Amino acid sequence: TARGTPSRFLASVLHNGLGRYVQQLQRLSFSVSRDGASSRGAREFVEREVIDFARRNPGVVIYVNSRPCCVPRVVAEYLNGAVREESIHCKSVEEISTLVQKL
Amino acid sequence: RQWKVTSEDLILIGNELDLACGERIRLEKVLLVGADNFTLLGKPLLGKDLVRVEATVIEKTESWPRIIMRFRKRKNFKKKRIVTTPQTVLRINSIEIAPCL
Amino acid sequence: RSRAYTPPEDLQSRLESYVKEVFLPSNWQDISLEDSRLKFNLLAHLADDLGHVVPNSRLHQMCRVRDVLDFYNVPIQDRSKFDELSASNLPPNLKITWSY
Amino acid sequence: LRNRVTDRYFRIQEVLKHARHFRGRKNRCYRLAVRTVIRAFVKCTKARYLKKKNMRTLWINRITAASQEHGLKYPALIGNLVKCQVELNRKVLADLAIYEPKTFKSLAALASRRRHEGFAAALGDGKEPEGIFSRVVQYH
Amino acid sequence: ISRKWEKKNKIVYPPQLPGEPRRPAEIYHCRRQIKYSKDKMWYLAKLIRGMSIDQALAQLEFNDKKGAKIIKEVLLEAQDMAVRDHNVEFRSNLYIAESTSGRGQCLKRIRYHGRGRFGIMEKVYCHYFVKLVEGPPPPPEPPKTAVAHAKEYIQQLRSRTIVHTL
Amino acid sequence: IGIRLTLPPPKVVDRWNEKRAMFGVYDNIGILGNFEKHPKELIRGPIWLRGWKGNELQRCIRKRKMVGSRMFADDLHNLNKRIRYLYKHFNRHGKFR
Amino acid sequence: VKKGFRAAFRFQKELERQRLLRCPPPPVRRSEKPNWDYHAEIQAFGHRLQENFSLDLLKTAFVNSCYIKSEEAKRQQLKSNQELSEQGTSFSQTCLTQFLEDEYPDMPTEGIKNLVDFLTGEEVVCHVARNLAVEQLTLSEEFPVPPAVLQQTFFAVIGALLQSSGPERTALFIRDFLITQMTGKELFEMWKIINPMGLLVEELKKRNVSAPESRLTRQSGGTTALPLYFVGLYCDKKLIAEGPGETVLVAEEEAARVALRKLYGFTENRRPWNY
RNA sequence: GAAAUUGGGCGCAAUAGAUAUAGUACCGCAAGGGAAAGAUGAAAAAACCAAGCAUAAUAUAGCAAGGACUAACCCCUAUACCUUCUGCAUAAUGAAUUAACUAGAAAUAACUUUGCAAGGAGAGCCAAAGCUAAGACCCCCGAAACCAGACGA
Ligand SMILES: [Mg+2]
Ligand SMILES: [Mg+2]
Ligand SMILES: [Mg+2]
Ligand SMILES: [Mg+2]
Ligand SMILES: [Mg+2]
Ligand SMILES: [Mg+2]
Ligand SMILES: [Mg+2]
Ligand SMILES: [Mg+2]
Ligand SMILES: [Mg+2]
Ligand SMILES: [Mg+2]
Repeated sequence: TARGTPSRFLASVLHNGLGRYVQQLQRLSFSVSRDGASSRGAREFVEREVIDFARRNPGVVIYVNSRPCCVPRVVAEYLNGAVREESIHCKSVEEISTLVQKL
Repeated sequence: RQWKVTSEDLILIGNELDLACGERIRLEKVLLVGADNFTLLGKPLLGKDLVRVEATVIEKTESWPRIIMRFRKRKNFKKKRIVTTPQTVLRINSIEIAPCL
Repeated sequence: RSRAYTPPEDLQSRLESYVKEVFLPSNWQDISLEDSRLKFNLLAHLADDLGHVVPNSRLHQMCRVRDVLDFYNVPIQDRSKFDELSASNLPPNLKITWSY
Repeated sequence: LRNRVTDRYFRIQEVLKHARHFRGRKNRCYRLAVRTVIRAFVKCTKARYLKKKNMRTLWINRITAASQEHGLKYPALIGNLVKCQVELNRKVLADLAIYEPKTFKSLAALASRRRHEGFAAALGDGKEPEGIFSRVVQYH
Repeated sequence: ISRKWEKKNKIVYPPQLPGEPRRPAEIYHCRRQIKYSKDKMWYLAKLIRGMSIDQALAQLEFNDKKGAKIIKEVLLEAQDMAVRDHNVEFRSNLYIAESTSGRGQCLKRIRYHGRGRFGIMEKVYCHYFVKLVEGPPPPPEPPKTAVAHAKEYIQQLRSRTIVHTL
Repeated sequence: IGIRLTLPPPKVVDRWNEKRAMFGVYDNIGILGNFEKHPKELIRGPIWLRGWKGNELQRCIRKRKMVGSRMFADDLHNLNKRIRYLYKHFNRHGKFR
Repeated sequence: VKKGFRAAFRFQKELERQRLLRCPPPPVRRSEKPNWDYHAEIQAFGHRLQENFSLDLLKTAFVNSCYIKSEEAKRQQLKSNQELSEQGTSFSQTCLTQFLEDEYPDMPTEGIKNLVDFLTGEEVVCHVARNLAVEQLTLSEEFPVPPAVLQQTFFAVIGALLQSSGPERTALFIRDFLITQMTGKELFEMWKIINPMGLLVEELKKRNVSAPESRLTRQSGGTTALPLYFVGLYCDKKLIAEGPGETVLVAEEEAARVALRKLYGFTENRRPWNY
């Protein structure tokens, strides 16, 4: 609800639209298991579309870690220091490609 | 809806605008332009020859997770649903005006 | 032992030299391999010299010498996915590590 | 007990994280919390119809407050801004009255000129030429 | 069972810099399983909760309750500990910062009632925790004057915005 | 607070045990062993259900008939009471008729 | 003991979140954390700002002076920052006055110099530097990076951009990141003035206009604890400003501020900056 | 309801599993009923999480919240839940609260999916597309009683 949860005012980071638009992602960090069915779509995202993604915005520096995890995570870090760590566990390739473009 | 819009401000719309972040957008359908000493107001819109309201796109977020719960007493009727409506944020860059009167 | 195989540039005449050793006639690419011994002597000479054996799943697909020619001019390359990704012309903000 | 529930702690905290700001034992005891957390969620969605009602009632009470400063009533302003095809809604008209009172004085001047053009057309029945601000713009 | 209050006297802070004010001593002390109830101890623990240790020993010598004879045994052992073990030079330079009472492990006996029915009588026990901080006691908070109520009202008028608009 | 504070010791399962690596051998001893043995002769368990599947009433009827002559004295009385109960449940109670 | 593993694992990770909500750790800088490559973050630093640097000359803009001393201290157990930071501080002072003397010509050189000291102060630059990932890339000794060093690192980036792409691209880098920090801010929230009534007598004497006669235009509830006055500043019986206040002295001290804004061109309804 | 005839664990792990640490303590004249519970470490010859409280009593107004808000309350909106009913805020039932335990068991026929097919099925049985195999539907607590055998004046 709204009386339980905090609230804020609609703002931007550093007047993000006035002079120029600065892309607000700094990093994406993928943990992706080499053997594991939970990261089946996450392996196909790295194989197919993370190279098309890392050229569409050269300000985001992307780290694919590739360690033996059960749950693959994506750790989006932004320009104001905020960290939004989300999971791509058992998601198809079309569902990670919109989850990352949302980030 | 109708947004009272000045320059260098922000607007939050509750739908995806199928745009890229950063694309400058000319908002048509201006229907009242005012200054400290005059105002011009259309019938019902001002012409495109007269006003040019620019807007960038900053962020294409989702809303905060926003609950829909249904309940009826003594009927075992209880539903819960959590929706996040997609949102976009426009920054109005300039309200130019041209002498076409 | 290494699974990698590059098709030689003269495998057209290298296979033709092995057909003339196991037999010769005109249109040498349409010789039917219906004989069990004749398919053995041809494919053992190719697998020993070139170092690439026909798998049991693909051994029945070879009814002609045309089909033996098509198998030996496709390049297989079995390397790790680390070496496949990190040598696939990464843009300068892709960093890939392997904890294995 | 072959398989009994091992994760019942996290099902309680799905409800009890919404109740942390309550009073009494509704913030602690789970049996008392679900009858209020459910009831706090139904009120959260039934008040999406009352926010749009209570904002428009607020906008009407802020247009009625500012139109009385120029001697207009509320139905004499909205009814004659429509007749000039000035399709401003209640949100902007209540935000013009606070933040731009010169423009709102011009909309009260326009809605009173059209009102006087509506009376002068009505007292002079029969065919008379229309008022100046009473001419509609047609779209085809 | 837990005994975390006894272990707070073993925290060793790093040795101080001379460009830093002197850290006051803290002396955590407790007695467990006092045959007295935990909410009859609260009236004695609330009484001494801001006082200096010499005024606390004065107001407990003349209280008629049972626990005042027990707190005065706790406050005297914690004052003797502060000059011995925790390096306070003055006995009089202490005040009670925290003075609470938890419940202890209570025993159960049978109380017979007037018929075949009965009740379950519980023999109450309690704890008493104290912390002495080295220093003079801080002064009690005065009531906020009419100047301070007028500032808060004018600051509440000054802070209000035009709500539900631009 | 019914949840443990320390995570349990790790379950090490040898997937190449004797009973695991040779599991399933001779389940087709009929159809490629000249049908001398049925695979129902390969299952080891109680006498009254070596190659037989029934519900709870048909199991207690079969246990009383096959091995009930040598059952213990208050295990036979606990079984006779169970068939006397499961008769009345399956034949008189229930939703569908 | 309820058998199983998946619920005992989740509770082990809800205890570790509560161990950081009860005892939060000290902040560690970004380079001592996983997933960090210092060469790749600088090339991503350039393309993020839609501008291109000479990447070796940008690498020397981030290494400070205190870092080289404490890199030689641990060597018992590189260029500095000052050259590029002096070019960037000196240019962005003359670039910002050229921006503000062109948009506000009526403002005096006292008020322009007090505007550049706001736009290049520690409150604006170290707020701008923390949201362009300059603290992440800077090489200092102590963390969090002190605002005296982070301001030196930010102007070294502008100094490095001057040598990379000339003074045309660099003035657009100052226009988009330093001049945007005055949006919505009043003039005297940037240029704090003691005695604005006496500063208005000096400026009205500059235009050869009469000294203003402060006149009480409107008032309400003078005998209460919540009064409202409207002191207007009339000169030659024509007002230049009116101002509100709780008393007459505040409403007169504020009516000089409204007339000072109307003289220097810094009103609330002035023409906004062009981008 | 016949007969001829035919021939070690996809268990429990201290409210579980035995009632069982024990048929002990305790209860009854007796037959009989019948519990509860323990957790260090290689060696003792070495924290964080329930209810409940405390830290820290309370400020006009009302199902204890929600919309909100600069702001905890003030403003506006809102007649707890379950069960039973024509219909319950009902002044109808149940419930102090926490932790744990506590309630849908199966047939022919149909359906779905395979195998094989005028045949199917590892004898028996069915078959005018059938037949074999699988999957999928049938609760918990509660009387006053009745009878048999002991134990009690
Ligand atoms: Mg009691
Ligand atoms: Mg027979
Ligand atoms: Mg037991
Ligand atoms: Mg608690
Ligand atoms: Mg009310
Ligand atoms: Mg009713
Ligand atoms: Mg009731
Ligand atoms: Mg009833
Ligand atoms: Mg009751
Ligand atoms: Mg007698």
